[PDB]
Amino acid sequence: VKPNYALKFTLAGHTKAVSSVKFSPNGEWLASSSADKLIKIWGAYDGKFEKTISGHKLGISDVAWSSDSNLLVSASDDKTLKIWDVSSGKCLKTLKGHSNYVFCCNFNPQSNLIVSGSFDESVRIWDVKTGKCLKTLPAHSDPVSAVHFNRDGSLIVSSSYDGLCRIWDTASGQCLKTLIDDDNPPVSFVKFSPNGKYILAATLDNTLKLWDYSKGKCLKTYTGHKNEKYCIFANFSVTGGKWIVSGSEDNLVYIWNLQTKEIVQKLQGHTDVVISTACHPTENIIASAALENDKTIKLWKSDC
Amino acid sequence: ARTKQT
Repeated sequence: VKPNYALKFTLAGHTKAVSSVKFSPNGEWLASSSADKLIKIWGAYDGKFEKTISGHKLGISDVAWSSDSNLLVSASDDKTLKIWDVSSGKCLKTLKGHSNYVFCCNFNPQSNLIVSGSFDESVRIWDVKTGKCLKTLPAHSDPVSAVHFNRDGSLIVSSSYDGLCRIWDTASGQCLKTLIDDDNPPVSFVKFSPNGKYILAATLDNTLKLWDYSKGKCLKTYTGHKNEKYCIFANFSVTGGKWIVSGSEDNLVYIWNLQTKEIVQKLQGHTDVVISTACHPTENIIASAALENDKTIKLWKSDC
Repeated sequence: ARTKQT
């Protein structure tokens, strides 16, 4: 079994490098963020441009959806996160507290909380309703590259240029685990598996690893792509075959068989680094996005 | 931003 992703749409409109693309949990929408300070919303199935959401004073590195698909949070170089009402485009809350660029953000499954990671080396936990910062974790000793809640939100995984991946107890802020590796290249990306048992970690030595969280053990390695420079998103594709999906600094989307670790597909089309990829929640649809020689988002669909 | 290498 191999996928057969084919190009469906190319979405143009951002005026600088695109930073992050995410499908709404209800599958209806794609949100994108960019160095151009804008969020844009697009129909997931027809690629139709819906609206632009603006307000950040500097470039945006990440965006994330609430569980009901009604809210977005964005993380910006302006040191803030913003919570947006997607239907109105209005900024509901500006989340202030970070002392440097906000790099990464996610809601928890209940979506009463938001977690953020910053160049200021901290992880913050925010109350969605009030916009107040509930906890500041002294998480790392370099910029925080990624933050992600597990399946029920009880845990937070973070990664950093300090070479570490740490797991945090959401309720107490306490560190449950630091992943044990003999070496410490920058960790550029981390995410829980959908069942919360595994962690997918990227390092800037062209390497993705699947870690068993309970055992503290590396189970799988995925290679062949280029990743030495940028914090590139990776994914679990679960709708058809069980794949790992990543962007690449050679302008390609890479798809691996999760279990065998074989490259099953490489998607060509982009004309710059593929910084971000996202997997649709119910269909075999990938969204990919690229840096400033390109500035487009591509939507791809497979039979499996 | 994430679009510049750091």
